[PDB]
Amino acid sequence: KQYIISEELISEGKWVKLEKTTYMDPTGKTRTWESVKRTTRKEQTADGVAVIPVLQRTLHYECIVLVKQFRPPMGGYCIEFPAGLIDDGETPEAAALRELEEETGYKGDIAECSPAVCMDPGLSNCTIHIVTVTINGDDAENARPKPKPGDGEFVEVISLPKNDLLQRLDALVAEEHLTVDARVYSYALALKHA
Amino acid sequence: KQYIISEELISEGKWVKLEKTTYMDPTGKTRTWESVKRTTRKQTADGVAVIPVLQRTLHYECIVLVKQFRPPMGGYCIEFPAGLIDDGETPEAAALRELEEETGYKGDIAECSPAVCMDPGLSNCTIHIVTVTINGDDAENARPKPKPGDGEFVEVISLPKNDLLQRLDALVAEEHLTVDARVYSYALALKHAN
Ligand SMILES: CCNC(=O)N1CCN(C(C)=O)CC1
Ligand SMILES: CCNC(=O)N1CCN(C(C)=O)CC1
Ligand SMILES: [Cl-]
Ligand SMILES: [Mg+2]
Ligand SMILES: [Mg+2]
Ligand SMILES: [Mg+2]
Ligand SMILES: [Mg+2]
Repeated sequence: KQYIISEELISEGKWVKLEKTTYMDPTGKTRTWESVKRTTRKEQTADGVAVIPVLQRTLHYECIVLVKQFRPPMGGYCIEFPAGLIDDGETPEAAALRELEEETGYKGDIAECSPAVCMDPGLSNCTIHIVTVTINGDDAENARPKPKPGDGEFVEVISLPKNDLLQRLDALVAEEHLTVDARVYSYALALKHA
Repeated sequence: KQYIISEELISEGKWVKLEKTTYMDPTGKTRTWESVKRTTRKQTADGVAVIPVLQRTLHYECIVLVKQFRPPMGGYCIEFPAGLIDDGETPEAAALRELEEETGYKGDIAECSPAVCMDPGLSNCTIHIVTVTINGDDAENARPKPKPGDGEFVEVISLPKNDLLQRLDALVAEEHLTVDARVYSYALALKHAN
């Protein structure tokens, strides 16, 4: 029933733009919406990837590998899945494994790859693939993992046991001002609810 | 180590603005970041998203989702019920209210997250994730009455919790739809648990 009629540029930065979207509502009436888009999406199936990295080690409980970084939009530190935009020509899988190694030092193995999923669909068209990766933490490659941050990236790695993830996130939030990401919280909630 | 120095308004709509954020990198180098904010926040967070667990005896437990045309996405999305928190509304009350408006179900609060970030590389947007159970055998939830506000148009899709990820994949394959990343993350962790 509903569809886009037009998209008028309001303001375009280097990285993000704002658009006035005109669409057809299901009663047959024309309405508008203010929409955010990135300027960086070419032929990628999504803007970015986020990596669910499952660290597996003999005689250890499985951990979820997370990263903490300062996020200027939020004006503070956030705890997130490792993530980055997909480079032109790059596969989501390749991007996931590259970002995971850049941000954490770990060399993972692909487990699964989601379809393109929407970040905040009332606000923006931004999409990611959520890529599940296992890390063989008994491999010597993953013994002394050193992040390779790119220019203007400072990332801290936080590995938390899967079997206690939500409580461990709560204890981090109780101890300093930081924000957990909604996807991480959602995943930690489901682990509890299961 | 890192912090905001200044914020420069680039463009302000009715519902969203774009800013250029100046911040101090941890080396002591000054850097810029294009950021989106909502103009509507006054609140613990911008919004709530509700995880609605529909419990009916002798049936599988379901998670109740909503499908809506999302103009920034140009298409239909499958999401947790959700909306912005009204000025002077608590997240809990926002959750029950949005759930009722979007689904017609009347639910009970189970737990409530802290404010969690939606896309912290892009925006300052935050929600509370609110877990709500729905007693689907109570008379008030027998024939659930959805109350769409002006120009909301919401389809309710209930999916079994114990097969959620495969059911969502199925919808994406048959119906050219975009699943929400928080939905998808929850579904993944239901599979990944234990
Ligand atoms: C017809 C439904 N109306 C809404 O819920 N709003 C949401 C805010 N929005 C934006 C971002 O431009 C305009 C309309
Ligand atoms: C060199 C470290 N900084 C970055 O990676 N960014 C992110 C993209 N961007 C935005 C949204 O404004 C500015 C540069
Ligand atoms: Cl529950
Ligand atoms: Mg990143
Ligand atoms: Mg990176
Ligand atoms: Mg809504
Ligand atoms: Mg509503």
